[PDB]
Amino acid sequence: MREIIHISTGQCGNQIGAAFWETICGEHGLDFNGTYHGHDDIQKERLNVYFNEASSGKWVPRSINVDLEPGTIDAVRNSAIGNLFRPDNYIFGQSSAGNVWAKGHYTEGAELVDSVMDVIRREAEGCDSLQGFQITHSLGGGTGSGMGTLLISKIREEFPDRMMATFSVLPSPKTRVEPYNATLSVHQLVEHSDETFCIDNEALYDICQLKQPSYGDLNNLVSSVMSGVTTSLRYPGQLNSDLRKLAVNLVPFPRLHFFMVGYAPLTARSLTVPELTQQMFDAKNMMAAADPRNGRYLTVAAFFRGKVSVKEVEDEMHKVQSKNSDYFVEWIPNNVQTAVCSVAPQGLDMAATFIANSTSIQELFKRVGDQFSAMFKRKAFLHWYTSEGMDELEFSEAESNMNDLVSEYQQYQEATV
Amino acid sequence: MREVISINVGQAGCQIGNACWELYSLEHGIKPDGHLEDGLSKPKGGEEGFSTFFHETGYGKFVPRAIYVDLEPNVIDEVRNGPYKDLFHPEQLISGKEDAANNYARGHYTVGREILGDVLDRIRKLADQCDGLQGFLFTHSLGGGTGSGLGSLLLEELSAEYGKKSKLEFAVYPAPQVSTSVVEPYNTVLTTHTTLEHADCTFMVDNEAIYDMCKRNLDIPRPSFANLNNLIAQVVSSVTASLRFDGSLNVDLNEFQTNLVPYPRIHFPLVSYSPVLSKSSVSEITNACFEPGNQMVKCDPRDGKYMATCLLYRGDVVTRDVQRAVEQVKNKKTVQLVDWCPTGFKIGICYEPPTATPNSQLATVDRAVCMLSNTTSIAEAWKRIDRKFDLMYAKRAFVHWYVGEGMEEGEFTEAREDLAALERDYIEVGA
Amino acid sequence: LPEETILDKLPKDFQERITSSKWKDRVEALEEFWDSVLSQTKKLKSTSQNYSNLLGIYGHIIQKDANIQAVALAAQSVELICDKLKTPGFSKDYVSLVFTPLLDRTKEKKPSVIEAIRKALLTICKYYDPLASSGRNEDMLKDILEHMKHKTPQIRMECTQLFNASMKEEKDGYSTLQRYLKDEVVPIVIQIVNDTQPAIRTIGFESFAILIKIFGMNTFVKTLEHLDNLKRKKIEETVKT
Ligand SMILES: Nc1nc2c(ncn2[C@@H]2O[C@H](COP(=O)(O)OP(=O)(O)OP(=O)(O)O)[C@@H](O)[C@H]2O)c(=O)[nH]1
Ligand SMILES: Nc1nc2c(ncn2[C@@H]2O[C@H](COP(=O)(O)OP(=O)(O)OP(=O)(O)O)[C@@H](O)[C@H]2O)c(=O)[nH]1
Ligand SMILES: [Mg+2]
Ligand SMILES: [Mg+2]
Repeated sequence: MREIIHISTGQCGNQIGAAFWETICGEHGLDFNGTYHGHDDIQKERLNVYFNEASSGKWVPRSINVDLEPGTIDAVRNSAIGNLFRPDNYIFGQSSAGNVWAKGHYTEGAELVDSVMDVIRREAEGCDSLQGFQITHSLGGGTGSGMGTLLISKIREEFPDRMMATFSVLPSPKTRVEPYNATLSVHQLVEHSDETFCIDNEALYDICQLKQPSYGDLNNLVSSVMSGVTTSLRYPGQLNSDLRKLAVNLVPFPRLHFFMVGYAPLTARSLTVPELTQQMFDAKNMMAAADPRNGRYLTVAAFFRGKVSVKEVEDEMHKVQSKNSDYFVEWIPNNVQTAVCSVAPQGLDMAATFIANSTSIQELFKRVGDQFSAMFKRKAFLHWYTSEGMDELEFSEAESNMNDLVSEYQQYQEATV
Repeated sequence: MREVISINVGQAGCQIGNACWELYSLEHGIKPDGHLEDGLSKPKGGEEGFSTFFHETGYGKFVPRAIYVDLEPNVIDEVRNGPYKDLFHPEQLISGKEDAANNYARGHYTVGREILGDVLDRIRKLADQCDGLQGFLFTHSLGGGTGSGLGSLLLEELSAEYGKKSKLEFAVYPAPQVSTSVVEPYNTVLTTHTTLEHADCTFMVDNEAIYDMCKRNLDIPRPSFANLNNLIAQVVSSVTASLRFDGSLNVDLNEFQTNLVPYPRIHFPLVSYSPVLSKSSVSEITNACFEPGNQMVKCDPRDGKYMATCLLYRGDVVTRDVQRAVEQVKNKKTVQLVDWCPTGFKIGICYEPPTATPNSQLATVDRAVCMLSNTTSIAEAWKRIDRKFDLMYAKRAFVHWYVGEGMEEGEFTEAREDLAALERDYIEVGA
Repeated sequence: LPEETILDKLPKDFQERITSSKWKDRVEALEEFWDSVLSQTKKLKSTSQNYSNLLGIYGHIIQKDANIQAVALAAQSVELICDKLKTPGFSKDYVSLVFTPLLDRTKEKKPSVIEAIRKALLTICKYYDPLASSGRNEDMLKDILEHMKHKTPQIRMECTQLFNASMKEEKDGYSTLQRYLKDEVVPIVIQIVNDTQPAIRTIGFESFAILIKIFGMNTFVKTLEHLDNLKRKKIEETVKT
């Protein structure tokens, strides 16, 4: 049945995870009690991918909510979406990772890993044919970043051949140790992640600033994307039905699996397919502080939803590919996979989601690497990390590793013939 | 009777299989029950070639001699739940739990190797019910993971366990208009390599050709797989017509080899079909087979040279009109025929009229023709996929997926060198 | 070279500290005893000195503790004790306390932690050859081999590499290796050679190449012909190296 086990790590991961579940709940025609009230069959077909059928007929998310601190997890508890969540799928410690990667990856986080691992093992046992895991977290914090990347590695040790998708929120210059946490996590993602959707918190803020937004306003934006990103996974289906098919199509090289994401429409009367398409590829619609025009597209997985003709979408996507042929590498025939789904979001007529493996994402890492090197050269804040069990060479590793990532992304930008 | 077992692998093979067996069942007056239509007594085909493809149980039911194989239950579940759920025995439909994910490696080395035991078992069970098993019809895609990996794996084993039995392959060549993956050129080259020696005759089906045919002839702005399969099933039906009914040529899986292939490697005939008309004469359809827009593979038949040929006519046909049409092609000169071919064109007639399903967009025709020609212009198909392959492989793009699934990276080279050889052997034999 | 004692030099609160829920207590307890004692040790006294508890504690930390720093420390201490106690001091009773935990924790990836585990494993195997012609250490051989079938690809790599080391460094016959050959070694080696990941397939090639160098190219000829032509050629090429 190709089930997916969701894991929400940290305050960010749990609030984005909540918004996500709260969003896809509606698209599948589900109450917040788990009962199905949809008026279509498409909503019920691939329903068990993310949801578990409780004997009562209700549908419970296959989610595991993890946080070293009981703060945010208690907020999700007595929320609307907190009703259908399985009580014993709430994992929480007494301490906190104090916004340092070390406390999450080696110390306090390392002590809670085995308790969550038990629950995912119980979930995985109740899967007809588990396909992989999906993780929501912030790379800027301590729990989501540190314990998340720890959990990823420990998950691969026990499930070597299951897919590993990640929704990672990058921090923006806006909490003084985020370049450390982020760089240390990216080093883990490049080694132990099959798919990483980079959600720059700067881009979310900029876009919401629709006309200062709160985290909730950002989360709706994130939740809208994730819904769109996972349209191929939650509806049948033809293109990129599995996490695996998607990875094969989006990943030309092993350590180049960090994807930009574009979404449309945003705005603050109905659009045309060309407008929806042009808006999608727009740099103002990218969920990452990086202009796609400064790089090349290695691959693309465009997902359209709603009342649209398959032909009109394909004709338009092809027209864009021909016109902007310079922004696509020539040594990969048919970079862009275009899918279409009848089920629209709510409340919209049509929408388009845009997963890209653009080389311009090097601007994201290159930006953090500068903030990382700025601090590291002064040996700043290291005490808070090395007192937990880390060494300086671990920082230098993550730095040079992320540098090699930029060099790699740049290397294929220039590739000829 | 000389039975023929039809094996289908992957989504394309199984969906094409559905369209084929739906048409077969109509052309022989058999309902989706497996029972005969109202007031028939016996199926239209036999007593003759009907038992070739169907099996009579003894209690008034007729079962297709077919095997569906896929590494995901999705496509086959549509068969298990569809209106033809009773046509096939539940044992004939085999499904896994996780697919090959557009990857030839996990279809050949990893996941496809898990189901292989079951398939070969059902095949043996089906083969044991045959008084004289003639061979196999292998239908699959070369762009998929299960169609390519498990498919070539199955041909390899079939050659081993059934060495004296022939195998005709129906390979779906990938097209960008309906592509499902970026690494389809990889899978296609690999499959060609590992099946170049485990198939007596291979009929290539370029989806780009069928797509354009549905778009031009039938006037469909965006044909679905269902549109493609309806046309494909019409061609496959025409080819297997001589076997399933009374024919004067290609009435044997072995006669395809004899009449079309000069050397073992040169076993890739170019198929042509006419007429293709929407619901909305012999001389004309015969001449249409030698024009660019009537082939199953995107190419210009007027280019390259013909080495062998088999014109298979169907329906209301009189030998006079075809004898005229054939000499018309020779005399006024579309030759373009190699100087070392002794007897030129071989003719075949099957008076059974061609049939189109009601749930389709194809018009019922009085007479139709299908030409099977071993021409060198089919090398264009391999040339086009070769440029796709080389562009990506020059950068080792996506290769880590294959090498990461038990395959040795060397096989990319050996397979490409083999396809380059197949190309050379074709332009060289046309000389 | 005088012989020393170390059991009378533990922190008087070691037992409570090492068994503390606080990670810092366990790490400090180990690190203290290492710096103040085990590091400055050159020779140990086995006479009227029982290390069972201490090694049992270490072995427990190595197997079940989550804090990899404490794991690295325990493995370093076990390696110190074993090398400085030597044989027949470090008995098989002591080996059984720490060998399986180490084999289980080869799953670790962190360079400093896995280096400690490897050193400990190699030191114990140095004094106790798993392939001994006496056949006394076959229990350890079964342990390695059973771990070369582990679900975790990292453990398969580390243990198969350990197994290869035992084969290479063997210089006292191969009678113990011949018995387990066709029924235990080869069936496992084939799984390694045919693994999905190329990093593991390489280790397999090395293993088969070593087996070929020892028992000859001929005795496996029926087995090699079953592999892929390219996997077979890889081994053929590796044998030359
Ligand atoms: N987009 C978005 N980002 C968030 C949200 N909440 C937190 N973040 C980001 O997360 C980063 C810090 O990590 P947090 O998620 O706050 O907390 P944590 O990672 O679990 O670390 P702990 O404090 O130990 O719990 C900040 O830089 C924020 O930008 C949110 O609701 N939406
Ligand atoms: N003519 C035709 N071609 C098809 C059909 N379905 C898929 N294809 C083609 O097959 C190729 C992909 O392979 P699949 O059909 O998915 O075969 P598969 O082995 O099941 O692929 P996996 O997903 O890896 O299991 C694409 O290039 C399609 O063009 C079909 O119904 N008819
Ligand atoms: Mg927090
Ligand atoms: Mg399929």
